[PDB]
Amino acid sequence: TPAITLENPDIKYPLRLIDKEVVNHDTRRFRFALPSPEHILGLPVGQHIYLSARIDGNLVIRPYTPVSSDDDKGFVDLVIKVYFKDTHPKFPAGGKMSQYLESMKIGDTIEFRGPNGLLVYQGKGKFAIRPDKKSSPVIKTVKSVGMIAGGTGITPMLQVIRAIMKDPDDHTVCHLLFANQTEKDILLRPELEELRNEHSARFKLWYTVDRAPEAWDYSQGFVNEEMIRDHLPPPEEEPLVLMCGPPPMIQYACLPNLERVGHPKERCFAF
Ligand SMILES: Cc1cc2nc3c(=O)[nH]c(=O)nc-3n(C[C@H](O)[C@H](O)[C@H](O)COP(=O)(O)OP(=O)(O)OC[C@H]3O[C@@H](n4cnc5c(N)ncnc54)[C@H](O)[C@@H]3O)c2cc1C
Ligand SMILES: NC(=O)c1ccc[n+]([C@@H]2O[C@H](COP(=O)([O-])OP(=O)(O)OC[C@H]3O[C@@H](n4cnc5c(N)ncnc54)[C@H](O)[C@@H]3O)[C@@H](O)[C@H]2O)c1
Repeated sequence: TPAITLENPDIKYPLRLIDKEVVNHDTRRFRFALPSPEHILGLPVGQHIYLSARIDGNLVIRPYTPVSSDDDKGFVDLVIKVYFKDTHPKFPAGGKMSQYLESMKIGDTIEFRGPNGLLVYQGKGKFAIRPDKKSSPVIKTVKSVGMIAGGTGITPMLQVIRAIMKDPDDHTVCHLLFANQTEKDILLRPELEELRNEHSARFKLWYTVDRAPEAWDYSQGFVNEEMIRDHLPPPEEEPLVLMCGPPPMIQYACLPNLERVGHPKERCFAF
């Protein structure tokens, strides 16, 4: 068995940045080396890590959700949106940690800790979900999972999707509804469409964008009732519905429409 990196969630492990790849205009994949090429991160599927640093004199701690897995020896991949300064009128300073990360050079290090999170995917449709941080996991096994992601909210979904597709005996069907501001904002589109091409029986894919291009074959606007009805499994099939995105997407676009369609709160989970 491979050596684990994250052995205690309170210990800080400095990892070195070894690669960075542009995902799109504001998003990148950051690859960090584990302590040896034979190490694994130690990451139950669905959990996240925290990065921390002193930035401009203040402690800054932020969670990020690896898109890699414990099958990936020697590295961890994060997919992170950079919030640039002098860009958005409401946030002229931009984002602290994301800009710090964008400024890192290959070879620089930052401290990781984890893993954390209330959901663990245990394979073959089986989810272990704690009601909160002080309770025991409730083990819920389903035949299908609805996934509603907005922007970088794609990251926990991709962890779960990849874990499922890797196991040919995992027959769980994932239905992803992925919302972004524009077509160019769709993160990891090639990766997602390769998954669709290779696993269409287990992976259903739909997009919505705030603003649609001329020739568009998907949906437009915030997540609405029609998209949930048409692009997630019906409530009669008792799927789990996983959500991840901006808090108002969850509060105003997801929850009320899940209610309208008939997905009970018990079947729903927000990362
Ligand atoms: C459990 C969990 C897991 C997460 N995993 C991921 C992940 O895998 N990948 C990821 O990218 N994020 C993830 N996030 C978000 C992440 O933790 C940070 O909140 C994010 O990176 C911003 O932090 P910051 O320090 O750069 O910005 P902050 O300084 O804390 O805040 C800036 C905020 O103002 C807004 N803002 C600032 N500048 C702009 C701009 N130019 N345009 C638009 N809005 C702007 C944004 O809302 C931004 O969050 C996750 C959040 C949670 C709770
Ligand atoms: N809790 C987690 O595990 C986790 C993991 C990754 C990301 N996230 C969160 O996901 C968000 C990603 O932000 P982003 O900058 O990439 O998103 P974004 O601003 O680019 O918005 C993406 C989509 O979210 C929806 N949305 C945004 N504002 C909305 C509103 N007021 N009402 C209804 N829908 C709205 C839209 O469909 C939009 O296209 C962040 O808030 C981040 O913290 C959470």
